Amino acid sequence: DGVPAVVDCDVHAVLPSPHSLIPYLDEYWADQLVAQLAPTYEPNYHPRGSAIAQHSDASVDENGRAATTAENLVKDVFADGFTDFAVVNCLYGVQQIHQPRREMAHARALNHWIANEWLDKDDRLRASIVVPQGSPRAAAEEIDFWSGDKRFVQVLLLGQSELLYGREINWPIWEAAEAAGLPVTLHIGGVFRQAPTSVGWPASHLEWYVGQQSNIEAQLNSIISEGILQKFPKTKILLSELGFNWLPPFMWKFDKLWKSYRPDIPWVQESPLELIREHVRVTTSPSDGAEEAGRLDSIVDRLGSDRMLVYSSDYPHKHHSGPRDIENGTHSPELLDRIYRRNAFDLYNLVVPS
Amino acid sequence: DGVPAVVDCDVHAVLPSPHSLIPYLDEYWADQLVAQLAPTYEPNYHPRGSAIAQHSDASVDENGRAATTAENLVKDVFADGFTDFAVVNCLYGVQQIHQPRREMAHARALNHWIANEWLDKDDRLRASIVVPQGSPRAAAEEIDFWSGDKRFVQVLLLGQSELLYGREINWPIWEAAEAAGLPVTLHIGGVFRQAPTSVGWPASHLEWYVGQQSNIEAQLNSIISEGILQKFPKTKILLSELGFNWLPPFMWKFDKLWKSYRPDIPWVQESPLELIREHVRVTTSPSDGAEEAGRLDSIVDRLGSDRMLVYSSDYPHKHHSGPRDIENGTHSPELLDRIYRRNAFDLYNLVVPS
Amino acid sequence: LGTLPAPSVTTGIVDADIHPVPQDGALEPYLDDRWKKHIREYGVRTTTGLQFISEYPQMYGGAMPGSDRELLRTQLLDKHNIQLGVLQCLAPGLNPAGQALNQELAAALCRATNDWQLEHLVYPDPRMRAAIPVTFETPDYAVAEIERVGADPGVVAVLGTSKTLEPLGSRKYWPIYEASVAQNLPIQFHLSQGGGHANTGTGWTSYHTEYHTGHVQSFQSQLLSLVLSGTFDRFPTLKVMFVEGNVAHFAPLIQRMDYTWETLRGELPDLQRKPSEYIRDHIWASTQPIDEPEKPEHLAELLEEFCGDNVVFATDYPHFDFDDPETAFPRSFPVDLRDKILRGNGMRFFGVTN
Amino acid sequence: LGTLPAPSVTTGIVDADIHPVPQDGALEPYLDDRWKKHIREYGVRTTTGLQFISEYPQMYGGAMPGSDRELLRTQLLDKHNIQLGVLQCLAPGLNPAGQALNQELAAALCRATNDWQLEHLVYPDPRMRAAIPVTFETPDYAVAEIERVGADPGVVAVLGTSKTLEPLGSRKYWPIYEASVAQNLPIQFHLSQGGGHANTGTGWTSYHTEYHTGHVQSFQSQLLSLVLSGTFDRFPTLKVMFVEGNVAHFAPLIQRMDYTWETLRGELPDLQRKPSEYIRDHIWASTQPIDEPEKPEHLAELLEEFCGDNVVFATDYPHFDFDDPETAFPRSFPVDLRDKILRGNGMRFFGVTN
Ligand SMILES: [Fe+3]
Ligand SMILES: [Fe+3]
Ligand SMILES: [Fe+3]
Ligand SMILES: [Fe+3]
Ligand SMILES: [Zn+2]
Ligand SMILES: [Zn+2]
Repeated sequence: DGVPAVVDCDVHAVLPSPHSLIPYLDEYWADQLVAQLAPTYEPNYHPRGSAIAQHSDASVDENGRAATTAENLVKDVFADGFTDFAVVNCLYGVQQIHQPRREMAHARALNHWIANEWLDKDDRLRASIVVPQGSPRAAAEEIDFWSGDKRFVQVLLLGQSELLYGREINWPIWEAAEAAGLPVTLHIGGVFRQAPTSVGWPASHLEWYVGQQSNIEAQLNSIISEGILQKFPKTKILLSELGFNWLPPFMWKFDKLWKSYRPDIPWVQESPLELIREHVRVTTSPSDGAEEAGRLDSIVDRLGSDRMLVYSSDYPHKHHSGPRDIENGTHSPELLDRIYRRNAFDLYNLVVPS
Repeated sequence: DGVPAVVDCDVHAVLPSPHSLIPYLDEYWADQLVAQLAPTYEPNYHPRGSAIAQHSDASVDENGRAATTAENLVKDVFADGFTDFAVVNCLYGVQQIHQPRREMAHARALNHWIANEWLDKDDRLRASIVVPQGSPRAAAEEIDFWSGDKRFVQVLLLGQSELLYGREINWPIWEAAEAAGLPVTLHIGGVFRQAPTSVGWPASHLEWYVGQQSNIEAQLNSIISEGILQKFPKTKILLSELGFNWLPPFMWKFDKLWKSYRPDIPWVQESPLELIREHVRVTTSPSDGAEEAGRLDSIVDRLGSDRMLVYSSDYPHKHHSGPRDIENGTHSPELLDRIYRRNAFDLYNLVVPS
Repeated sequence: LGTLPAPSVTTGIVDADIHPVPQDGALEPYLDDRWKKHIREYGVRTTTGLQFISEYPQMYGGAMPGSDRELLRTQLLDKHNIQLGVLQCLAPGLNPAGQALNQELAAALCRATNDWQLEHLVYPDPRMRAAIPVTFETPDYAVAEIERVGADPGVVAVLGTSKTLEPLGSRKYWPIYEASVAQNLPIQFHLSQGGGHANTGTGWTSYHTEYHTGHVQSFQSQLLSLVLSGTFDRFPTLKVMFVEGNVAHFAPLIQRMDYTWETLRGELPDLQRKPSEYIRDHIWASTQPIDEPEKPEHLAELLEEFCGDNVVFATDYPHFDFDDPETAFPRSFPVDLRDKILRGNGMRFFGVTN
Repeated sequence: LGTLPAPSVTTGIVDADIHPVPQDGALEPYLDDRWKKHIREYGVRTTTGLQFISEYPQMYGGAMPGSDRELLRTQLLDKHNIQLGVLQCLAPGLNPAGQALNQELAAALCRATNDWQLEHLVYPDPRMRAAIPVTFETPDYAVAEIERVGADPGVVAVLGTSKTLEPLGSRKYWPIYEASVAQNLPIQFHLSQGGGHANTGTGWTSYHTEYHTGHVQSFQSQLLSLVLSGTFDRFPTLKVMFVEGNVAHFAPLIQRMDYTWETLRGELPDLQRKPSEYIRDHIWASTQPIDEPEKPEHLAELLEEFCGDNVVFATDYPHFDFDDPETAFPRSFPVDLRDKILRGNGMRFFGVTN
């Protein structure tokens, strides 16, 4: 046995430039990239100049950018000794490469950059597997490929996809994640192949960012209704940097409609209430107001489970509230112990090393 | 050997009502259907009251509708003895059922209705396999299922799909069609899961109908660029009720850009000009002005091949020009013989029976 | 029409959402013959490829002075002491009038419906008032219709749909708000389909659980747009109500909005207030279908967290999930909150003087 | 700015599409500091999830008085006797200004660009004139900009994009046409990306062959909309030109349009003329990139079949596929047709008096 470790469930590596992938590319794709004038798929999920991009306190490189080297990231994340492990997510936008073979090749190169330049440099680091979402069978092969490296602990998907993740064409990812024993995470961000809302394009980064919780409701309904949890019963889902306070009203409605419609999804024999409580976890940064007095206790209460929330700092993003400010929203030391240690143990099985 | 038969490459069976599928459904789906108040997926591709819906001369049933029984269809199509075989396409909108398992079940029921109520009633009839486009692996299983019945001669797809048919998730259909030895046809109509144009929703049926040629350019580019013809070298494609006069300017541009971009699709070593000429066929109704003096000779000339056009009447739709009016646009008996007999032989291998 | 008094609510209740059971030729005396012939030939083309139904049918929808009035009077109005029953006719007869791709047809159908509900339901029993359907996607026609009948005392609101081509805060719709504010009319947005995009921001839903739960998402996006565009800075008297898009979810959504705004407000410097501060004077919501938490005390908690003054009762009669003003609330529900949901909150929204 | 004469074309040629090689801080003296700070923090958010690039990069794009004028003068204007060179600046610096999701920013960037090309290129060398970019998706701002600078003689046209949220015949854009016709200005729509939907009507393209060939499709849909909505009945003096969307394909597209209209005209009874009859007075097209048939005589055939008077020369300097007025036509090309493509056809479109 052993004590489950304090795992920071969501931190970010920022790719300095598309040039950084050249060492990991075949000569074919390296030539394409050099010939293409090296276009960068830096996303707009956290605009580099916006207030959310990085903390004022953060260690920067010669261009003022945070989190482009493991050295800068480790120096900040672990400085106070509270965290034992950090799960690294690189959100460089390979999922937005429309050419399917180029998306495959840059995704594998990104994972190679993570292994050699981040995971190799510090054993307190873990990462998710970036996958070529545009070709699920190729994404399954990208998962198989890294399944042998236990430093890769989850499968990364964006909150917005081309088709909902419950659709059968997406099952190869769920199957491969399950065979690799890896949770699948959904992180805010999208492929942007339809308008990010059912009513069109949001006009500001702020509006887009708040509203992405809506796509996560659609993904959880797709995943459960289509049978992913019956088909792949050991699936674990983590929602990363997507809030959590929207979950209870969504869960209540879904359960109400499941009862009114049970014959339409007969494979779903447990209540979605229970399935979500048992299979979905959620990082705590941002906290979206749960950090205020009593609000953490209230949300757990409304959620109906103290096993869902897992700790994260979202380094290096700036939020209105800090990684450990959630303590001001609960009076229960037992709950804080589940958020820091016990809930993440369900995802990664990380015990405190020595 | 033998003489290739005159094959009418596109005629339609109109499903009288969703009730007509009840005999072919499992008790689960039959109950769903009866409980659902039997909602009809009659498409709007040919609005039942519009001028294109049916000829004034057509045989009708007790509700005034043409082509809802083999008896009415055979009575009109074959009346003058010119046609030896008709390929039946039922465009009932099962591809627009969003529930994926219900789409599977109604597609199989539709094929059962075609076999027993149309193919069984007259041996001059053939049909395409309606497939559940929303789940390509299930569409491949629907193709395998009917591959043993040689009366089913092609695989039916709509001109507008959810993802372009060259995308890898759609390869199970191409593979299954190739293993069954069946051409794949694209018929005008869509799943309507994005706006039917890259610039939004057309405001009238007329505007939608003319413009669907644009989606077919996108499908042919997707299919060729992604490698379908190298991966499945015996693939044959028929464009059904989609015009043909737009082909040459599309083929010239595609060839120009293929030369400027050959390293991006290295599997494409033949010219798209040649691939399209060798692998794509096109029905002749509507003729879209090719029936005017010299215009058939001109279009074949611009196409660069006399092997592409195959005869069709599009029964029972009304077009500005009739099934055999194309003769007024050519002066070459040899060309007319290829359109009536020889080109379709590449698709179906139908010789004149006795 | 004779003349009517302004609505009066003393000891009865407000019912925000009632769907008048219409009749077949009812609209024909208000349609010109141009559109009669046009509808006879083409139906009402919309955002589908379907001739009669919408992209998501109901799966069991159907049951059961003069026309339909006596049943409404005795089953609903008399039975529940309804002093203000707001009629919301979205189907001629089930797709919204305003959503017809032929917008001139759509305005003719909107016109025909407004003249019909006024003469046939409101004036014979002015306990009912009309929320008039308009063509939100063609502001010119919608302005013309708001001016044609909006000043009639039989009219208490302008009727729109939750799904739109652009988010409702977009300037495209500001002329409609300007006309509404000029007629002293509030606006009700009813749950709908269509609109021009998929029913979520990340793909089309599969099973009925995703479809019907997913309806709240469109509302989440319309609230963000309407608030963060500054629409309520431009129209400080505008009141809008979200109808049949449940209530509780708006509270954590608004909570997240403020939280994110604390960091990213710099992106929207013209926005005059903190985002949640616009709720009180501009955003109402109806109750049906009531949120059903596992612990029923969470219902009153969340309704107050949204805004206790802006929640309004509705039956949604005669739909299957219709709510009863007695049964709908749990028995610990605070009596003062329930009373103003039944009377005062709707009174303020619709402008009926205490 | 001093004063300018109207453009003059005698023995030189018209060049409809020239992309001024801009400079970095060039726009900063015309942007207020609000938008300077805003751009420094957020970039120019568009229809992507990408911080810097567009959804389809170029795969090799880049090469190489004062700023950039001398190179334009000597490499292009002097070299080819260009008496009317129409500047089309879509990138500040490569996504269109008007397509910025923050439309107020987009109008500020449109404003800054118009003041910059006028002062920096047109007035110093009035062989160049500007087609002024406006925000087609916010007609109010676009009207304001057409009124601010449209009457300046340095301005010869209004500049839009091929991809839009609604088809260009939609009433949403009629205020822009009304303003254009008031300023005696024609409108040019340049090939673009974005617009809010996928780059085809049936999904996103994969490889560069589909992407660049696919650009003609958006134009096919915009022609159908603009004609069949009756936009040219409402604005009988409106001239529009499709730019860099090749030419030849319009001829069979229009041919199909009339053919279908012969049957389905009843759907659009207010349409005053036969659809192809609007081409002569309202629809022009530029030549680059020239269509390259296998048999070069087909080029003149199809250009005449579109309309021989409405085809206008363009270089697209300095793009890689730029056309040379000498080399671009085949040597059998009819001399009279070529001469009016170089001079008269553009002269009529832009209103330069013979
Ligand atoms: Fe309702
Ligand atoms: Fe309802
Ligand atoms: Fe250009
Ligand atoms: Fe260009
Ligand atoms: Zn994060
Ligand atoms: Zn057909």
